[PDB]
Amino acid sequence: AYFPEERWSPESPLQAPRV
Amino acid sequence: LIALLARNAAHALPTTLGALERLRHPRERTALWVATDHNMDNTSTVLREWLVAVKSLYHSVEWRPAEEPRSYPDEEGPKHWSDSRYEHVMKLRQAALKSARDMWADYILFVDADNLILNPDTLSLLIAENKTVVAPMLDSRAAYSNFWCGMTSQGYYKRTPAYIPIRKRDRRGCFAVPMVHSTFLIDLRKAASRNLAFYPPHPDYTWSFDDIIVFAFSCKQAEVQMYVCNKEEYGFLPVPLRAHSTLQDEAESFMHVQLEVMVKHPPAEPSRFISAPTKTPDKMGFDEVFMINLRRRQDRRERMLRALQAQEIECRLVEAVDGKAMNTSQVEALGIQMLPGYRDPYHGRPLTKGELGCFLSHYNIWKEVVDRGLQKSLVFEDDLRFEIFFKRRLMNLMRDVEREGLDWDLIYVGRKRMQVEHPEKAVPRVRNLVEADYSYWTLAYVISLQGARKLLAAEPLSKMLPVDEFLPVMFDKHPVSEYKAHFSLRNLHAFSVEPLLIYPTHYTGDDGYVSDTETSVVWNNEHVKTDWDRAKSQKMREQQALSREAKNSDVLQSPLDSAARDEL
Amino acid sequence: PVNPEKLLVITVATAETEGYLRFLRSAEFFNYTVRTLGLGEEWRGGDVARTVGGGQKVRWLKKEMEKYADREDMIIMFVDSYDVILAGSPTELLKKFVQSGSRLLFSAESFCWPEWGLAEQYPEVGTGKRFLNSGGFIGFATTIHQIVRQWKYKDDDDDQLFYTRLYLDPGLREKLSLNLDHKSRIFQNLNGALDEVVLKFDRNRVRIRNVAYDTLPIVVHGNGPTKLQLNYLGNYVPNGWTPEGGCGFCNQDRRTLPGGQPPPRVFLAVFVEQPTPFLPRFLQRLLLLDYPPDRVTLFLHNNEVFHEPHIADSWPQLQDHFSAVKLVGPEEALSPGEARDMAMDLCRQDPECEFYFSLDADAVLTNLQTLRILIEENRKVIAPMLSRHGKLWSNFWGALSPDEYYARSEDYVELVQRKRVGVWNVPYISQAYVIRGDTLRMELPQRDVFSGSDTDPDMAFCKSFRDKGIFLHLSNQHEFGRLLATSRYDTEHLHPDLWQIFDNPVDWKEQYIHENYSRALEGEGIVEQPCPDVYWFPLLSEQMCDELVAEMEHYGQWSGGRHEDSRLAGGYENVPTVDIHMKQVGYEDQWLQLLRTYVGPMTESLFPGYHTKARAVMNFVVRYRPDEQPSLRPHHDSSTFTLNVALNHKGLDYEGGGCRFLRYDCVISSPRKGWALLHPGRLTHYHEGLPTTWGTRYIMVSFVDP
Ligand SMILES: O=c1ccn([C@@H]2O[C@H](COP(=O)(O)OP(=O)(O)O[C@H]3O[C@H](CO)[C@H](O)[C@H](O)[C@H]3O)[C@@H](O)[C@H]2O)c(=O)[nH]1
Ligand SMILES: *[C@@H]1O[C@H](CO)[C@@H](O[C@@H]2O[C@H](CO)[C@@H](O)[C@H](O)[C@H]2NC(C)=O)[C@H](O)[C@H]1NC(C)=O
Ligand SMILES: *[C@@H]1O[C@H](CO)[C@@H](O)[C@H](O)[C@H]1NC(C)=O
Ligand SMILES: *[C@@H]1O[C@H](CO)[C@@H](O)[C@H](O)[C@H]1NC(C)=O
Ligand SMILES: O=C(O)CCC(=O)C(=O)O
Ligand SMILES: [Fe+2]
Ligand SMILES: [Mn+2]
Repeated sequence: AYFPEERWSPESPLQAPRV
Repeated sequence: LIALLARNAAHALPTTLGALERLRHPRERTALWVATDHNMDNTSTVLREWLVAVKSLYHSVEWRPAEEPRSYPDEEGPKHWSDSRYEHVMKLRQAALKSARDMWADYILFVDADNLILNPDTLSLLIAENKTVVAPMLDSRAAYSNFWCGMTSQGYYKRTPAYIPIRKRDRRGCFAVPMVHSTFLIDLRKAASRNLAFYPPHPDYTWSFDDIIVFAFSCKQAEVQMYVCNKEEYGFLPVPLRAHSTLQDEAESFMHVQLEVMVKHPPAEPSRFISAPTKTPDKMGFDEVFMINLRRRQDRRERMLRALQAQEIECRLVEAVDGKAMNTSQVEALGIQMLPGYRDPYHGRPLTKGELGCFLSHYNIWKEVVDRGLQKSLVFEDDLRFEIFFKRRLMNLMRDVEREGLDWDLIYVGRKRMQVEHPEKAVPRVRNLVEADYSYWTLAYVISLQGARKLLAAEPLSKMLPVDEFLPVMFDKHPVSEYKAHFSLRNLHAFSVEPLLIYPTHYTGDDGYVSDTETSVVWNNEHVKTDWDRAKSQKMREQQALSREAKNSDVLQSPLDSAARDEL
Repeated sequence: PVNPEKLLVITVATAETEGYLRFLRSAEFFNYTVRTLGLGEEWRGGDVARTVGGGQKVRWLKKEMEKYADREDMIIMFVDSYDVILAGSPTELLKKFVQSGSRLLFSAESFCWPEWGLAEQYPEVGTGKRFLNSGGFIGFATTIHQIVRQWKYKDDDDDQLFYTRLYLDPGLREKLSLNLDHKSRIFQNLNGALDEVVLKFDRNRVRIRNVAYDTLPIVVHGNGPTKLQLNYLGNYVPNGWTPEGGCGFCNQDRRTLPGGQPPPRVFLAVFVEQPTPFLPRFLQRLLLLDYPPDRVTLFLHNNEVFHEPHIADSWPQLQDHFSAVKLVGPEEALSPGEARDMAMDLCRQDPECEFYFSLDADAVLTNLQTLRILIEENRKVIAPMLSRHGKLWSNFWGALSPDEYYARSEDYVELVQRKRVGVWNVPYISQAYVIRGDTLRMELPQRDVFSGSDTDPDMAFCKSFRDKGIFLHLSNQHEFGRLLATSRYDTEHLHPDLWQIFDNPVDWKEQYIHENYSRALEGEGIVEQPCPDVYWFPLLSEQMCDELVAEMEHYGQWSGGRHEDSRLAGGYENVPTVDIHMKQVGYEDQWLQLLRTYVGPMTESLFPGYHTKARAVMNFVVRYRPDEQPSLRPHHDSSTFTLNVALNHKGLDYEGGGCRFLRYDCVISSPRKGWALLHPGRLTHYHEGLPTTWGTRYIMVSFVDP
């Protein structure tokens, strides 16, 4: 149970503005 | 969308609500989601009072009461996590999240009952950082905090050596971690945040059925990583208790956290719309309680009383004579003569005047308790930090001591065990109690009647030495034998409590340290002002120096002084 | 900003094993300049790191340093090169060295390895590692020449203690400025620090990160008894698997089988060391592997007598098909280890079997192109990735616990479900592999590899391969098949495979359920409606019908025929028939499972809006014969609908008729061999069957949903 990760997660795009 | 979740919150709702009213955020861009149930106390009344008092300034408040029933069926008590409670918490948080997606609201900040969000700029500093799930790192009294650093196989704590250099603030900036619970701050505009889900576990779920191990899995599956960062001081929360205590225990714990706030800040003011149910101070079951203080020193005393009624303890105040200001004409009027052949054990200086005043104050206290004939009295000083469950534990220990009966004379409650060695003998049949030793720092001690009579029989009016050095002589433990030979009788029997109950507020060479003693003039003359010692202070702390095989494990410990959960 | 061309990495590696190739690729990815030493001569030292040895490398280094003994502008680097992977860029390494400022930087580990007495004579450092380890240093050429000139000893004596004794001198230390990377800023060791390493993924490369001091090392050096963890780390650092870039060196070194000459030979070896289900199907499948049968030899060692009839049956076709054959019977009383040893020995001696592709009999190979791909991957050992059905069991181990037994790793769950693709590295494979020939000839020349220990053959085999320095790959790109569960197997029946619907559902379905069933379920015809509200769809296949009727006949006790009953709770049959309830044979629960899984969906897709649970109480086999009892009178049935299945051919074994539906004047002429009949049987279908004249007929009945 060794070597834990730091997985690559980026910042997802913003949702389009409401109307 | 500030989304509280309260239950048995009557002891702490005023302070947390007062510190949640002042968040620097234009109050027309906010909401509430207070939703409480299953509460013994009158949480409903106070929460309704506050919310009706404030339902105007905010944007749109909500509420969901379920006052009936008043307990879970398959539960042991108020602090047991039966699976029904986990299910209910999961469902309620999921409903909150669903209600914060149909209002088209960015962010949802999940405060809880006791998490005192002190700093007003918490929300702005979390918002201006642009991460999907961020959660400030609240302090505590012990190791406990609100972020893990690794889960092993089924989601249980595994300490990774990158914990202590965060919790002690040796690194700064946001650090990717796999767990944040209690106070966090989701986002609800970023695209990936449409798959976070509280209640229905992700179909690949294998671990146990907790309420914070069903979230971490969901956030790992949807590619969002839980941050935590600690650029400044944010809040305080109390350590969770075991699953078998009473509600009064939780009230006392939150009182302790409130007390902890006062060491380096002004107190946490309650809100203005609701009022605090003032409690009745009690005399601890004692005869007297004393507190030495200086008239010139005004800041310390106010904090000390605040602490004292915070634990419903009355106080009989006394005034300490200014040894520095006193001159020889009245110094020798009482026959005050320094003990022949005495110097400073660490520096070599003969004596000082602050110690002289402290000795005179203690002497007068002893004389007064002798004259009035009190059975047992308690003594304090002007710089304290009360440990957890102070009053109840002292009461239980002294009840045991009195019921058993023995020659207790100068029972200690706070000192510095300078003689770091193999453990000390334990007094039979008495718990938490060990025999005395060589120790300075007579911060707090209970002077008895017979002990007072013997000490006054000593007549130390021809021998002045600091009380932290005077006391060890009278029960025959001083290393230097010449001081012992200078005295006659050693009939005192000092004892002490091994879970020490009072520590100094500020250590030597630290912030907020202004020693009334030590840095003063010599008992004679008026042009030797020993400066406050920076390098050779030699009284830093007997806590990192005691981290050796001191043991003392043969003692019998109370059913109390056991707490904490997966964290320590 | 020292020039990135004044750096010269010097390694040492006598032979060229696989670890050296791994290091060479990792160092080349960043465009270092490696100059090796001692490439070809013999290892004149001793054991690698057991106790002692290896003083010879310093001698080579001294001999080489006379060439650069005058240069001043070059920074030199010496890393032992069997178990090291470079994790970073040259410019960053040079910058970190210069920022360190010193002239000779050593690698710091937490143990005084060769000797203990001089522990205290080292300096004192509060936080980082303290002692010295001569595994790798970086410094100016002049200081290294001055530091290596003083070597005069035997070629066998130990190395590290010489460096230790030299460094321990205070005056020498201050004169030449010898320092230790106390905080692990450049050199990182994987002994005693195995709890402070995390993999920090990135856009198109991977990199490790020491949490306790928050630095990013450059030379991971898996010294000591931790080569397994380095092997695991070898898949990622520094370009092995990048979260967007598929794999790294995972599609090259491919032969593509050129030449036109028939592909290289094989020595197949099927082992059957258990009573395993579905054996004849696997034996037949052996005749279909995509390889010209004039090269593939064979060796089929049974070890169980119960499996003798099937091999005896299928022997001649295998004898014809393959270019050579040999068996070993169960009477030789051969232990499994001895059998595997004999197979390996028989390929070792022949100078022609270019490969060896063992295959246990508990491995169903769905893909028919496995051998081509495995031969094409061109590695010393390799397996396919067979996974049990809908579970996590498989043939490999993420990691080894200190007991040399399975201990789960952190990416085993993400390998089993094929969220990552490549050719990995793993410390144990089993149940299928392709061992290259030369590795079997001149790199593992002993005989007793499997046996020779109390341990089971598999673990001993994999240990004997790990110890010699040969990687054990595992390729999981495509779908290569599934395992079979042979944990419990009741062999005391006529055809034991029938009771196998609770352990291996997929192969059960592939063998027994009719072949056209999925097409009829999807709704592209086939399902017939000879008369209103009756359905005629294919369920069972020839094998299942034949074996079921054979078992039923072997039972024999064709009870029934009395209007009164003992089997029914009431005890009064509305219409007796010569039948046997499935409850007698033990085939009750399995039939209920068949109804619950393969029949329910058909009705829920044919009668829209109906939801069924396929609960049943009455189900039986009936035998119609012109002698004992003819067909049945008109009646009705106490179920929502009934299932009617024929069990043998019409005309070839009986001349008669099907069923007649009164209210529609409907006749069913010829029942087919395997299909089924569906019709409501409560109110609106007063049905009655025609009798039979010649032969015998059996039919299936089940009154679903009472
Ligand atoms: O019916 C309920 C049950 C619980 N709570 C709330 O759940 C929290 C639990 O109270 P504590 O302050 O005592 O928290 P604990 O010390 O018990 O510790 C908890 O800390 C987190 C609370 O969010 C974890 O979720 C986990 O349940 C548990 O460790 C409080 O917000 C309480 O108000 C409710 O509002 N209603
Ligand atoms: C917060 O982070 C998001 C992460 O995407 C930032 O979104 C980026 O915004 C810039 C501004 O034009 C775009 O060019 C990028 O394409 C966006 N990122 C992606 C992945 O599309 C956002 O700008 C950040 N907030 C602020 C105030 O800068
Ligand atoms: C490595 O590549 C760089 C540019 O990618 C090049 O300048 C350098 O010369 C290469 N290394 C060698 C040894 O040529
Ligand atoms: C299944 O249906 C196809 C349709 O043409 C037929 O060719 C095949 O023989 C059928 N399978 C049988 C009868 O086993
Ligand atoms: O045999 C029975 O009890 C009924 C059989 C039946 O309904 C049929 O065979 O059509
Ligand atoms: Fe019927
Ligand atoms: Mn809490």
